[PDB]
Amino acid sequence: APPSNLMQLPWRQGYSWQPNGAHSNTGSGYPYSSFDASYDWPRWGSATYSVVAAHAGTVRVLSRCQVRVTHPSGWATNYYHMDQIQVSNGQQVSADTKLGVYAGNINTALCEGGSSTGPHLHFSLLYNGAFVSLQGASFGPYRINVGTSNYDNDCRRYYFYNQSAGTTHCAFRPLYNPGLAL
Ligand SMILES: [Zn+2]
Repeated sequence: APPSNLMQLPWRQGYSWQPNGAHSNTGSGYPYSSFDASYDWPRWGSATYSVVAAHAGTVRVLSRCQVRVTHPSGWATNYYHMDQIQVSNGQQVSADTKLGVYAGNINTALCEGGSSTGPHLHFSLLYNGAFVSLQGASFGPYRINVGTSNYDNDCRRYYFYNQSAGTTHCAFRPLYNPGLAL
């Protein structure tokens, strides 16, 4: 369970994207390590927006469309469906360092295989190199509760709970990113 002050949401501070339900990296199995996010969830060929590091750590550019940020704690975040990568192998970064954009074309979006409904960021939580459950993890003030099936987005089961305001935040609503929590 990552320190509640370690991570922010993987887009620019002061801006709001729409997340979808928690799922496994593959979208099928267990654990529910990932969630997707897109400003507007549009068609291909649409405008796309900036993905930033959720935390401090080391960059690995695995391919033109995939990036990992690895903290000395072991805690790590994965970023897939990337494009226009503007960081390098071995580059140390902080939360809110622009890594690039999410892809606006399916070709780049799936450089390492898979499927996709349209432009979005697939964003995963790791520890010591393995995917781990998003259950109870904090991203800024938000604590995430994981739903009952892959991509479950029922706001009763899947939600971002703001621990500073007492507010519950649903899938497919704008989620404001205030930055790292204290
Ligand atoms: Zn995904």
